[PDB]
Amino acid sequence: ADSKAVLNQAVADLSVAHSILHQVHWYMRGRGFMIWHPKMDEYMEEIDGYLDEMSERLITLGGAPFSTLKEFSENSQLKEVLGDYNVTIEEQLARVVEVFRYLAALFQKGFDVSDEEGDSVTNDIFNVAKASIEKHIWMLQAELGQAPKL
Amino acid sequence: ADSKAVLNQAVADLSVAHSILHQVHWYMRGRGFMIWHPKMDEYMEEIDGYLDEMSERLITLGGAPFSTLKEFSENSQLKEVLGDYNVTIEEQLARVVEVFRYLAALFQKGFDVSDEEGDSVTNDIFNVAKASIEKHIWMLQAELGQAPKL
Amino acid sequence: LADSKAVLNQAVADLSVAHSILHQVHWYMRGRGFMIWHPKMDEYMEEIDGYLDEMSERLITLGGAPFSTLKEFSENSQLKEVLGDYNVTIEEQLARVVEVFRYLAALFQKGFDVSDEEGDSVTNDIFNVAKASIEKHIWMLQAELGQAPKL
Amino acid sequence: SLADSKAVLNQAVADLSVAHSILHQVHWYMRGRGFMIWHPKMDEYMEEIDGYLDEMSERLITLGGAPFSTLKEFSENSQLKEVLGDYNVTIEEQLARVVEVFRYLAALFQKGFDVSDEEGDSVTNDIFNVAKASIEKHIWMLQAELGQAPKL
Amino acid sequence: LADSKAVLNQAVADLSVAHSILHQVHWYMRGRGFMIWHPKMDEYMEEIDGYLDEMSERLITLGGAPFSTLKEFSENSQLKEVLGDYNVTIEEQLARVVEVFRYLAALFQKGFDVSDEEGDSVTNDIFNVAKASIEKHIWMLQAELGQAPKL
Amino acid sequence: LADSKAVLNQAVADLSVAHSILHQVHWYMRGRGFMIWHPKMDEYMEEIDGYLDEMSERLITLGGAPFSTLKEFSENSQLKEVLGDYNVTIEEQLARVVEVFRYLAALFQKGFDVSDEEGDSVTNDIFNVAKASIEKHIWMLQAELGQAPKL
Amino acid sequence: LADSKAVLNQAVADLSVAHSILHQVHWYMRGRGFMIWHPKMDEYMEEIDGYLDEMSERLITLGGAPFSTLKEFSENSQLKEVLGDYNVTIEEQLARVVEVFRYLAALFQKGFDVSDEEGDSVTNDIFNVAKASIEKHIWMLQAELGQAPKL
Amino acid sequence: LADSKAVLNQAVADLSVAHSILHQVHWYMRGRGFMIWHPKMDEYMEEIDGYLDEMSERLITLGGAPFSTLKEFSENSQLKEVLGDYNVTIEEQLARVVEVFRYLAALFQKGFDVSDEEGDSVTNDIFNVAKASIEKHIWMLQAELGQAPKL
Amino acid sequence: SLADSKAVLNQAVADLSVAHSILHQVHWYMRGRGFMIWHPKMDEYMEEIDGYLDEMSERLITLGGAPFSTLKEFSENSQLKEVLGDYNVTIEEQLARVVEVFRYLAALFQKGFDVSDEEGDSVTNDIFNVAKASIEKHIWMLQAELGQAPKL
Amino acid sequence: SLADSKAVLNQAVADLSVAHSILHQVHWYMRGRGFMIWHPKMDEYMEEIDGYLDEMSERLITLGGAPFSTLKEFSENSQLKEVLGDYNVTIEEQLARVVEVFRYLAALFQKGFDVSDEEGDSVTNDIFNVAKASIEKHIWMLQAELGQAPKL
Amino acid sequence: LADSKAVLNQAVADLSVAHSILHQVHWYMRGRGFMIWHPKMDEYMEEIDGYLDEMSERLITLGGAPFSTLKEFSENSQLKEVLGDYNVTIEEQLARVVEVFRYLAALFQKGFDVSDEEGDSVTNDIFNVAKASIEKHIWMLQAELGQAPKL
Amino acid sequence: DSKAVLNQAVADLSVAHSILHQVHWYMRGRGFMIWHPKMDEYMEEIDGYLDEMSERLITLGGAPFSTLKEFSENSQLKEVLGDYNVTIEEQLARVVEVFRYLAALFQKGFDVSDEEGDSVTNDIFNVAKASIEKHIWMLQAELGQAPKL
Ligand SMILES: [Ca+2]
Ligand SMILES: [Ca+2]
Ligand SMILES: [Ca+2]
Ligand SMILES: [Ca+2]
Ligand SMILES: [Ca+2]
Ligand SMILES: [Ca+2]
Ligand SMILES: [Ca+2]
Ligand SMILES: [Cl-]
Ligand SMILES: [Cl-]
Ligand SMILES: [Cl-]
Ligand SMILES: [Cl-]
Ligand SMILES: [Cl-]
Ligand SMILES: [Cl-]
Ligand code: NI
Ligand code: NI
Ligand code: NI
Ligand code: NI
Ligand code: NI
Ligand code: NI
Ligand code: NI
Ligand code: NI
Ligand code: NI
Ligand code: NI
Ligand code: NI
Ligand code: NI
Repeated sequence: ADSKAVLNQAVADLSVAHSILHQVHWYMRGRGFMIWHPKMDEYMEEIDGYLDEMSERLITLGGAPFSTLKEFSENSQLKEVLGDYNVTIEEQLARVVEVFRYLAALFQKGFDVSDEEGDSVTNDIFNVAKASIEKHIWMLQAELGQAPKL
Repeated sequence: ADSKAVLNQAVADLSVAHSILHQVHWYMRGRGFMIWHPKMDEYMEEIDGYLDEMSERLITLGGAPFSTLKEFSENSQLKEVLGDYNVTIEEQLARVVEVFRYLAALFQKGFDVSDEEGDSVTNDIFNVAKASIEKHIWMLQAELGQAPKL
Repeated sequence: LADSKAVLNQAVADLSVAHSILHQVHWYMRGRGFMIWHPKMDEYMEEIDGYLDEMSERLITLGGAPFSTLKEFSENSQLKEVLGDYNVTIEEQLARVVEVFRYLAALFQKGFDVSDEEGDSVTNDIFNVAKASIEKHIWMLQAELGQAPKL
Repeated sequence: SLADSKAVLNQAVADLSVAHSILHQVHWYMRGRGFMIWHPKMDEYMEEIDGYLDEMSERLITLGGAPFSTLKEFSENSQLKEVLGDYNVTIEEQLARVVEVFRYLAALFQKGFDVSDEEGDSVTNDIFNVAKASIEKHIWMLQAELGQAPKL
Repeated sequence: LADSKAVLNQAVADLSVAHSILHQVHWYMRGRGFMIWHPKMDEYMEEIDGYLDEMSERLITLGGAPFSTLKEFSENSQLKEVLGDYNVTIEEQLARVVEVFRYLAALFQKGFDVSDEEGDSVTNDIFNVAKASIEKHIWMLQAELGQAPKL
Repeated sequence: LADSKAVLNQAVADLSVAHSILHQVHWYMRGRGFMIWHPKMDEYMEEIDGYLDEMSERLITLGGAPFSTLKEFSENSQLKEVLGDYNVTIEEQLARVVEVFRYLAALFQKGFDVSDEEGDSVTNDIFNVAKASIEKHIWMLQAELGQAPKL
Repeated sequence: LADSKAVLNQAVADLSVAHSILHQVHWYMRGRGFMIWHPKMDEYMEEIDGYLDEMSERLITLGGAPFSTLKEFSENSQLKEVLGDYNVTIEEQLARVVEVFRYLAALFQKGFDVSDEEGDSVTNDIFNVAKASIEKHIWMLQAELGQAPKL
Repeated sequence: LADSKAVLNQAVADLSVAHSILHQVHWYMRGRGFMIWHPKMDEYMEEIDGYLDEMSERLITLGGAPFSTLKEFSENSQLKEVLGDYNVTIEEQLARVVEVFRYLAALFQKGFDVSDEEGDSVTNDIFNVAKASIEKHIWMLQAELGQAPKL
Repeated sequence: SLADSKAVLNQAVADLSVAHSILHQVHWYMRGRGFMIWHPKMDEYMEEIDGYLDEMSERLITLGGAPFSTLKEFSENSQLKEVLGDYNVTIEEQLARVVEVFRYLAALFQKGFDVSDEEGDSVTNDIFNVAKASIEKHIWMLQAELGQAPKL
Repeated sequence: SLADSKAVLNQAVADLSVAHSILHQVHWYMRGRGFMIWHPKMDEYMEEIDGYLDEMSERLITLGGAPFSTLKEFSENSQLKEVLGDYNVTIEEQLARVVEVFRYLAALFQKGFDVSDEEGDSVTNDIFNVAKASIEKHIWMLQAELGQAPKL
Repeated sequence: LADSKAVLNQAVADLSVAHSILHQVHWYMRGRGFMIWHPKMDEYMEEIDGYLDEMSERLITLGGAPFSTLKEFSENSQLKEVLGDYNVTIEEQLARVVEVFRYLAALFQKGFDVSDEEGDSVTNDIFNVAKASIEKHIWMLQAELGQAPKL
Repeated sequence: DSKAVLNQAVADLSVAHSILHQVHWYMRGRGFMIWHPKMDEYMEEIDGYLDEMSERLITLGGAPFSTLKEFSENSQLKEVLGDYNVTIEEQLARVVEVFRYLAALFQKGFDVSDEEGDSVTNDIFNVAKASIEKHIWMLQAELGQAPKL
């Protein structure tokens, strides 16, 4: 019931998070570009991995994934702003951290709901994704001179 | 630049095309699934390649690529409808053919405009992408018992 | 952990039979789609072979004694085998695989439950991972057959 | 002297060159459900055919013979018949033509095997044997696609 | 080619039983040398599976109908299985594999002869290559056991 | 998550000392089977390092402070070390690896239990995956030693 | 677009004949330098094959009907074939390859001009890439023969 | 710069000098970001080397004679070298690489126009490809420096 | 003798075990701009430290020695001093600390070289020389990042 | 019962050992135009010859035999003759001597093929046949380099 | 053996005989440990073959004339070969490999000293690298045999 | 000293590299198809010595020559205009002369570094000398000659 619901919510949020990463990848300027620009590609690959896995779990459960930009934008809780070259490197990384914290919380909610329903395959998908996102939070926060502060 | 304008048109349309390919990938049902489902993955990778290359040619030119779903939806001439499992395999492939035919005509436009403005680097990007997309139209149309009808 | 051991051994038996059935599909397949589905069966057989080895060896690790003869496989399995027949349609063969896989998924579910109850978390995860991938196949097979997964 | 082993090897060169042309035609002119699988499958078959061609030709050279090596020689010596490319041939009909080409090659390789066996050319004999074995396995597979027994 | 088809099919059943025995050995092995012989059993199995797939699909190719159920395998195989037993020594396990391999080599020799007589040169080659490799393994296993190959 | 944090750090100390013990065995090993077990220790060491990095990083991720000095490892670990001795047999070296592994598996179970109770599901999976692998090695080592795994 | 189509088809026929000539060279080559030049013809044939595939398929893609019989290749090609002869010198062989390659290079230049005029830029690019590599081979072959490229 | 041969030869001398300058930067680099930018200079030099080989051998294919001595490179290049200095900062090193790339992109434009007017399409393509990647590097280099590409 | 070669090899065993522990600490406690490049760089260094550790200890074994092989032995014999991990240390302080360890290792390896050279143990001699070469390259690179000369 | 197959396998062991030694000499003492292609080509020939040696030797072991396994045994049993290395043998001569060795090996392999066939040893028979195939192909290519037909 | 060329040639003869001995060991081996030690002989032979090629070619490079006939090898080598014998135990086979390696290590020390005395530092390095790896093998072989390396 | 010969090697290796490029480009004659790519192999090996010896210089606290002018003023190798009408045999002879020079430079590097006790620099020269001298044998053999080091 609600496992399906949280899976679809992730499809929308992951689709918006991918667009944001792409913006950061494109509009980035400042010392650290040469390391953080390609890093955003590893992030988007990882984000797309969850996206594909979660929609197909949803298809497998007899659901209907969001599959249009209108659905993604309307249903996602993340918001987007116009690309701006003037944003600082640190600010871009902080934006990525924010997105990631949101996803880790969305994945937590996914774990709980699927746990309570006994959909253990879905539970695991959410657990694996959360683990990696949290490790990423640690490293970005470290780059930014901060504790992960989960 | 009109070259900048078309590169950005391509960013939006390729974003939408990518979304439509995902939908086709997810909602596909019928004989041929097993060959056409992972084939949508190869198309999406290729579309992603154009997306990043066209966007970064645009950045290189001093432009500012569309980088929010809002901008993609508003600027794209591609139309998205809700996902639907009861569409035929042959109708899904016809929809990909439509999208590709539009992309090939957009890339021709981009070729034209860049050729008129002496931007040969951009001219080449459009030409490589059109070539490959036109090859895919031939193959899709052959699967459908049809000539490419370019 | 008596019941976890017992369900690991059940899987050993059923996987062994599933493997045989998939091999029969592979060999006896005729019809449009052969060229895609014939090697597909090899992929499924490799994946089934991996559950078999992992489950059998978890059973050993736990102090069990896995079924290890064809006669044990055949009599302990709940899956039924019929003589190979070239005339079965592609579509019927795919449905036959779906039926086998639905059985395996339900058995892996019982494995999940039994082991969760006894607190054997390792066996739990083994069944959970196998169940995820079999269910994914069921979606794909059903989609080829023009149907919803109907799990 | 291996007169007939040499002769069947050159018959093979001619027949394999024409077979290659036919597969290329099937590859290009194919249309219908199953295109996406059978189209690249034709490249695999061509690659295999090309391997036989190069091996059988260079065994012939090795034996002191002179392989056919012009289109005119290929066409005039081959027993395979070519027709104009046509997009309105069905998939099942294209696969059926590949099967008849393959049945021919398999019968030709059986003749290569027997002739080389009788003349004591065991190397040539093994070449024809390996080629026959794979062509016959393809015939099984293609025939299966077409809902048929291999009927070797 | 009635006889070739027959011995190809006998090979399918015997290979399937050989595979199951190799799996018992893999699983139930205990004693010094486990760490080398346990993965070695995987290699033998992959090779046995290769013969199985190849001989079965030669049979189909000839117009035959491969055995394709466990019941058929057990009933048609000349190999006998017993319950797995951890108390068997490494020596005894390896000796058991040797006797399976000797049986298979002899069956492949019969395969070679019958296909030779019937003029089925492709089947003939399949049995010959398999026989070559099995015989090599017998040498090595025998050498491990301190013995001549004694073919 | 104070206790999950605590058992993660316990594991950092214990894995560090387990690592050092594996090095001793690798170096001081003598006897029949050296050539197989000497490199096998490298594979165990690599796997141990894997758990170590992952566990310490999970701890850093949770806002903890991993033990990171030989002093900390050696005082906090429950594993005891002794001077290297070439005169130990192969079989006793292997039995010492087994004791280390049984310790780690028990510790990984405590880690699973605790983390389950604080609802730290990520840390929980880490202990479960590591426990599954170590228990499998125990089976294998015991088999070499002619014994049941006896977990 | 009628002529881009005609030149792509001309190239289908000419590449088919060029391929055949390279094979003759490969087979009948004798003399010092056989050992590098014999497998070099294989590289050239693979390259001629790549153009053949790309140009026939671009033609298909534009609504054309590629030549696809040996009769069609032979009658439309401007390249002439003679019987293989082992007595031809290495250097005469390489000269014959140079003459084939110069013809192809001129054909690709006409390909380029015609496609350029009709606005078929994709076809245009295909000719230009092929012309570029064929001209580099011309340079290299001529350098072997102690000569300037002389394009 | 009279023609394609002329501008290709100019490219040969300028690329050789750009190669040397990139080497200088790689060696004398000091400051935060060394660990990224030091090996990045390798990638640039490798790419530069690529253009060098391509253009020189386009020039040889066309009947020309590439500069092939340091004297020729120094005297014909429009780039200016200075003595290596460790006290140049990372940001100044990168700005200098940008300056070299800006020069090369402009050379490549000239080569494009000249070859386009002469109808040497192959040479045209060579300049176009090189220019594309060089201009992309200026974007990235400029972004590291907090600036727009400013082509 | 080869008493002194054996002794320096074992000193390296202890110092490399401690160096390895220090690099792990830097790897984990690292915080600040540059983390993303330097954190995985610590892995590369540890891998190279462990290659040295494995080679020298086993040269020792090969020579008839008994390498140190307990955490107590490493801590008591090493001249390197360890302190508690601390996330407050800046990136540039962490790098400086790695430079100290490396300078110490390179000096030790010189000592290893001189001693093995004076003893005629040319195999052991080469091992120190190879390790010394790579460590000193790392010092140059680390110093460069810190805007300094190698100052060997 | 398999005495004749065993004897020819062992003959091959001795001959192959000596062939490997002749090829090494060719590799080492070669001088003249074409050195750069033919020098490494002798390594490929030697690896191939080593493959036949190991395979034929362990076929002999598999059949109950005792392979020759000493230089003395290889010299005494081989029918190939060795001469002192000489830098002034020309390239054409070096290649002609390889052809000589290869012609001898192909004829030895034909003998092994025949004997094993007569004894019903079909495994041994196929080993010789595959080796013969490959060596005869080498004779074609070497002769072609030399401007000659293979003259098998 | 009065110079570097003379000791290089001595190594050619001795490595040739060592190679022959290792093949005998590989072939005539029987007993527990066969499966590990039979392929290990292959690795030792590849290594010995690499010294042989490097030392012989160094000798050529120095103006020398390497032994290159079995007669030369056998008459110049100090190693003695005996007839193959299957009843030699595995430990006896490994003990013989150790004796050969001890001889080789001593030869390489002599090559090291001689080339050092002459200032042929390239030859010196070759003997030093070979010596190091042979000594490491002696350690590992002796360890299998439950012994110190005793160099 | 070691620093000094390290830098001389930077200069000479740069010029050797440029000479090898010329041989690569201007080559004509039977054997082109073998020798033209061999030049790339040599060029890569030279570039590897350049990088190693230069960074050893940097590592010892010196300042590598890093402009074409310094390369050319300091190298003892002579450069001539490219010429398509040189025989292959003549091409390979010029390469031999360059490598014989480099080999002798590396012996000087070896001798000086051993004297100075800079063992790391010593091995770098020893490794490069070994490979260059092996190339000399092979080139000479192609030329029907003994290596004559
Ligand atoms: Ca049917
Ligand atoms: Ca027991
Ligand atoms: Ca025994
Ligand atoms: Ca002992
Ligand atoms: Ca002639
Ligand atoms: Ca001569
Ligand atoms: Ca004895
Ligand atoms: Cl700008
Ligand atoms: Cl022991
Ligand atoms: Cl000639
Ligand atoms: Cl000569
Ligand atoms: Cl000792
Ligand atoms: Cl000399
Ligand atoms: Ni997907
Ligand atoms: Ni990008
Ligand atoms: Ni297993
Ligand atoms: Ni060929
Ligand atoms: Ni199969
Ligand atoms: Ni880490
Ligand atoms: Ni194609
Ligand atoms: Ni080049
Ligand atoms: Ni080790
Ligand atoms: Ni062997
Ligand atoms: Ni060699
Ligand atoms: Ni460098």
